[PDB]
Amino acid sequence: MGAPPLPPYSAGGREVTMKKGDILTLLNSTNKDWWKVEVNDRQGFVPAAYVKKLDSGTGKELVLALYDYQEKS
Repeated sequence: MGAPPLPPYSAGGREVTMKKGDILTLLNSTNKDWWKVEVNDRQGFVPAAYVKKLDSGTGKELVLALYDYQEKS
């Protein structure tokens, strides 16, 4: 809890629910605000500002969520 404000623009499509401490499979990071990952067998784009890559020394490209977020339109 206690995450920053969302960006002005938006990717434009379907997203994926993320929870604080969840490991989402990084797919695309072309954007510095929206990162496309896969969680709960679902692919979508989430705000990187809410999550944070996890590379302590494993090699695999995985990112951990910092703040809980849920799709809302």
